[PDB]
Amino acid sequence: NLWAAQRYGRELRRMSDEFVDSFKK
Amino acid sequence: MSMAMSQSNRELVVDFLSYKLSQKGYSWSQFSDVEENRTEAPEGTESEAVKQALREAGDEFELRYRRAFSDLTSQLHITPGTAYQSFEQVVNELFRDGVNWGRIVAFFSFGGALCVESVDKEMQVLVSRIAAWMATYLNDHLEPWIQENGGWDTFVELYGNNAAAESRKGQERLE
Repeated sequence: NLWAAQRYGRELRRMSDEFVDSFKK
Repeated sequence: MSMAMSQSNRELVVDFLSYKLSQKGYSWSQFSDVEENRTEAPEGTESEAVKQALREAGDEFELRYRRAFSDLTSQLHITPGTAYQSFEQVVNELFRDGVNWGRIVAFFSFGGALCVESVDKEMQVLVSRIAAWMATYLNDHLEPWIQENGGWDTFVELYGNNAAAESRKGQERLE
């Protein structure tokens, strides 16, 4: 069983999308 | 030698990791061998600026939602030999479809908080093991894109103090 890792990364992914926006381009 | 680039990321991951232990008052020099500042340099201080760069941006993430940066060992099973299962997973959904300097910085801090969490439970074997995983991930996975994007050096320029600055200026709010 592994609740974190899987979801853990997913949640971190979202923040990532928003994390960048101005720096790029 | 392209893979050699890891030389900068290795200390990057070992440095960042230690930067995290500092907050929790953890002797990062009691797990690996963090001698001190100044770690090789045949040109100037690329890796140096590269380290700080990740530190700044990494702070923006943690400051955004420290929640994710909470007790991770309580959620999943973190033990010598099983930690691999987690990493492989987290790393999967983390860099599945997309990497960019953004996910990179967050990736470093990721293992950071995860490390202090393990060591806290009398489990340091995962510490160093994780540090290497974070770095090799580049030499093994996050590699063709690193260069294509413009090399680790490019990252420094893109997300440099100038970048993380603007974002913090238009996100932190301040008020």
